[PDB]
Amino acid sequence: DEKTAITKGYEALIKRLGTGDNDIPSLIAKKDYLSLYNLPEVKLMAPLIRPNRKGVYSRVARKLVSTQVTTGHYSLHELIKVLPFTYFAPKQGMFEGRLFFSNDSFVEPGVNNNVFSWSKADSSKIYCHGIAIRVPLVVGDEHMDTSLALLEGFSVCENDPRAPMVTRQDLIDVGFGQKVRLFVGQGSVRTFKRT
Amino acid sequence: IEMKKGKTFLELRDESVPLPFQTYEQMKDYCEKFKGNPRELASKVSQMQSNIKLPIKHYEQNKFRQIRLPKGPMAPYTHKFLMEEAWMFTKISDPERSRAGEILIDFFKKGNLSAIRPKDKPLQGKYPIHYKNLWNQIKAAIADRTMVINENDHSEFLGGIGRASKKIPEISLTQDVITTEGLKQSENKLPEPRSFPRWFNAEWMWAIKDSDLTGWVPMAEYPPADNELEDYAEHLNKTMEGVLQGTNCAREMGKCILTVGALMTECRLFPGKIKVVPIYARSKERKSMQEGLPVPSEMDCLFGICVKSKSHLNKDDGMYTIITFEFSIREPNLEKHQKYTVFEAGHTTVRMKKGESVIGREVPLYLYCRTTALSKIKNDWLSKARRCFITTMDTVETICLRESAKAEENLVEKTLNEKQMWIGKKNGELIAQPLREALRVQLVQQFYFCIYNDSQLEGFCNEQKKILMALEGDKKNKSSFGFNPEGLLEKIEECLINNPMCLFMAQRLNELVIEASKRGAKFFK
Amino acid sequence: MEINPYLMFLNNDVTSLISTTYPYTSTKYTLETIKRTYDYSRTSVEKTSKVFNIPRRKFCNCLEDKDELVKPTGNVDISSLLGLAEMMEKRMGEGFFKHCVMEAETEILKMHFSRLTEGRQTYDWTSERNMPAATALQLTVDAIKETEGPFKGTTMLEYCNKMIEMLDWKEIKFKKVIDSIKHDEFLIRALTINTPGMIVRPFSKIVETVAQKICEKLKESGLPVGGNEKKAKLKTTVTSLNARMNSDQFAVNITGDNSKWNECQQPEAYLALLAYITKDSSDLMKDLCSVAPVLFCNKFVKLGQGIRLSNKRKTKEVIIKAEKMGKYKNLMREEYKNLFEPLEKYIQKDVCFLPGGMLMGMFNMLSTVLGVSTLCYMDEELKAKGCFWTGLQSSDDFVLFAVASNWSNIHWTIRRFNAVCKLIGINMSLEKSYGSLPELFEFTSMFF
Repeated sequence: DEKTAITKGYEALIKRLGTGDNDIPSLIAKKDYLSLYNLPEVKLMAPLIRPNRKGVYSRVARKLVSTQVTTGHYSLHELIKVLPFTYFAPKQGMFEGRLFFSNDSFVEPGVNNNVFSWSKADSSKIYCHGIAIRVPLVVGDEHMDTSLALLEGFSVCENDPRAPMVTRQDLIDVGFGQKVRLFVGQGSVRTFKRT
Repeated sequence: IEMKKGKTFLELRDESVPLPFQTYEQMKDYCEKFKGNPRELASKVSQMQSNIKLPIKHYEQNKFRQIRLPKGPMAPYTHKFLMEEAWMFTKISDPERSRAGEILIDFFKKGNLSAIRPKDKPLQGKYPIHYKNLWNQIKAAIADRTMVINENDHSEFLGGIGRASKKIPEISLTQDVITTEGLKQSENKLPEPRSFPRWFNAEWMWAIKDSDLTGWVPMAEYPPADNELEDYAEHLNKTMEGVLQGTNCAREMGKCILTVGALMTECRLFPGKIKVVPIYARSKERKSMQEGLPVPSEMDCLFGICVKSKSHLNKDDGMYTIITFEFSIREPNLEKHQKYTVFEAGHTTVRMKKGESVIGREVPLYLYCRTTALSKIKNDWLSKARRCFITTMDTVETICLRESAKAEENLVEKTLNEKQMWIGKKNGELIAQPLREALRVQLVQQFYFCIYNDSQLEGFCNEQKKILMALEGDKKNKSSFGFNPEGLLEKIEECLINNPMCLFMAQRLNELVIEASKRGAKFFK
Repeated sequence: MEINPYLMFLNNDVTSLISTTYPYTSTKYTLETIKRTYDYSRTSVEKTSKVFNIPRRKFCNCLEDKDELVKPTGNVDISSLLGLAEMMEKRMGEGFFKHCVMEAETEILKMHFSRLTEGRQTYDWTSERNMPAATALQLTVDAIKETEGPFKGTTMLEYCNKMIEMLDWKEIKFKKVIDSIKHDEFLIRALTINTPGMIVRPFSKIVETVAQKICEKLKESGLPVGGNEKKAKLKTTVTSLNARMNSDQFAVNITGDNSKWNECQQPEAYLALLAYITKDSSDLMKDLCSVAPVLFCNKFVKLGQGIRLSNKRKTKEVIIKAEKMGKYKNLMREEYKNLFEPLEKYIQKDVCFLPGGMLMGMFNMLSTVLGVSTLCYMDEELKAKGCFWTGLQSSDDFVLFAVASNWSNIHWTIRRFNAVCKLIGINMSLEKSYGSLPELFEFTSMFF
């Protein structure tokens, strides 16, 4: 089934870690993200990506992974979540915070979901379709920094109600050094600062 | 021990008795010793049977007839709001400002509503000046950051046209006073009968459409589960909710819930004060422009402004008045919009897809004023329209419980995706759609039932059951037999007055029994 | 596309989709109701009331104006009533009514008067308004305290005897902003009704308890409970029928709905019935059960808010009460006039002395007992023809099952049943009662 295919793809992505060289943590410490966009598992999962929005989802995922890796601040969960899409040519378009799969399902970055859920204090337990998966490694801080896995060119900051609410479309115009509150989920509002 | 007796009680007991007996003792002796004489009783019942002429028809030699609807002008719009004919501004929601006053102030700040300036000449209206002056008053009050209105001249008028006058004490009354004023009993007026609504069909079809935005109605959460039954129930409920929330009817349901909640709260808090309320709603999602798949976006839809005149829970069982200023982008019809006064408030702008980008195109905008009355019971009744969903759910359960038992296996998805149901007549040809699309008609039937609930509709709904049961019996070749059907048709014709829903439903009943005559033998042509 | 949401009834049974058709769970009206109560009795006998010198239209054991008998005719007959009661007793058993009345009595004995606080609503006889039962009861007890000391009985029987004593008290006091009243006025208020009080409440409750204890042993009594038990009763009835008749006989069903079930039931027949029942029992219950009936034989009905006047332009509008409408009758319209003069006799100050009828939703258990008695009828004229009936009856809705061996004798049986029903005031509707083969019928919205 399409779900089972996605599950096995994610299991392969998880095992690839392997606590060794030529694996996710070594390339991370090396800050060579381009190679991540060419692994075999992403190539196997690519057909499961909706064709019409394949270019835009590749663009967004590529940007997110690049931005996170550049700073050294990252979170394995959101990374693995968005990795499958970065195996194509990025094409300009309109993104609406939902990387639809070929099966009509969805994975939205930075929100837990049945298909892929990550709970704080349960980094080892990666819940995929309500099935716990142990990670082959251990982490206590490599994941705690998710400030860059939500949006593309922004970073979380301290909460501020004065800032006005905005939507995905207007984000392009926000001036430099200007806080912008906006929903990060259902009734979850989070400020952001361009960077 | 004994119930000590009085006198007046015993006197009454000895007084109120049958004719031949004049004392409790005679009647008591006759009762305690009554014996059975079935022969005299048989003769008496036979005499009664002879002096009675009880007719019994069988609906086959003497069938029913089509109903004769009233004649005259069409039934005009009635509901407080404007279904389908509404233009809604929109602004992104805030959890720190999720209130009527805050929302209205925020919408005003961007200057859109302030720009609105209604023109003097009305397209079709009776009292333009008061409505336009009240509109300016609303703008000036909102500018002051207070929803209050100090001056009470226009609202008072528009609320008092129905009834307002002095009162003379009976003690100050004479015969000369009467002869001078010519006092005469207050003639009771009756509602004028109306004709078949020709626009109910369009409204219904629009209600069957799926709107761009979804999640207007709120719902509770789902508790845990401990076995398969609750799991299946939760799955079915989630499916139905996800299918229904996207409908245009749910938009009106949410608008009523929030607007009436605001009105009720303002009446309770600020009685005897003119206030201002927004006709708003709170969305949750929206179908993406690139593809129809839902993508979250919490928004706030403003369809109008509703004043609330003096409400004091005293006159007419706490009946109070309101006044509505709604938006629209659709020129009016004189026949349908008979209660609304309409203006031309400049221009607005629609926004649509254009490939990768959303563009806007200007259009003219119109302003639907209207004065109406509400009450506490109607508020309590309309504020809970979600009871229709559950009612519709019951229908689903029937189909999902009967079949599941006939074959003894889960057939829910199978029936939902295959079971065909006739919906109407297209080009003289019965249309059929799966149950997935039938649910919309059933749900809009329950909604429209609630919106128009009144005496006429209750009577007609009660009395149609007999026709439908008799016809069902006809289907299965059963000799249905009435007593006086002509009287029942007269009764249902009596119940049809000035309520679009009943006139429409009856016309459909007539066209359902015409179509069924091709397979039934209990109806005329 | 013209949407027609009745087309789903073709390829699908009505019973499943019938629910979709149904939503989810003034002086003039009262005047018309009382006028119909008087007109239905179909008599002309008037006897003056000694206590207040008020004409009383007795309507019992005097049939008249037989023509147009189809219309509702309340006037009762005692002979047939007691005969059917004896038939039912013989059927169930001899010591049946005795056992039931004994059970109800003993149950009442250990009852505390405080139970009267459990009621939908009542009508205060001091403020002359409507309130819950507890409020008006507290008012009455504190008035008794203020006038002639407290009531320390703490039991239903002592409360009833206190009410009796109050029936003979000449002056009665009560708080107000304090005031008192006389004997006639206190009686009037006590037997007043608004569109009941507390004086008659316990006796009505006792009668309802007795009728309920009776309906329990009755197979054809779906009032005390509904649902699972109701379906069980249905299926038991159907199987007993199928096992009773023969291969040559064919049955039929009827969904009936008695019309004017409240404006044709008279408490005098109820009194005669209770007398025949308790005939062999403690005189205590004999006298007790005879209270609420007579209390209902004399029932003042409070006319609603009075009419109003107005000039042509409606610039002036007067408000007057009902008691003074007899002072301005020359002004009211005809339809309102012809509806008021014939009743002026029965008016006293502002209310109407209705000597009968039954408007409250009370004694429903008793009405069901009467219906079951109606259904337990059987004679030899039917047996000879090979026909009979049976069924079930709610308060004002019932289901009949007739049996015969011909498509014509059934009509004769139906007419016989209609006659036997009309003999005792129980009438029947024609535009709301239908019938068909046994498979299909209806009862309390449960479409079988």
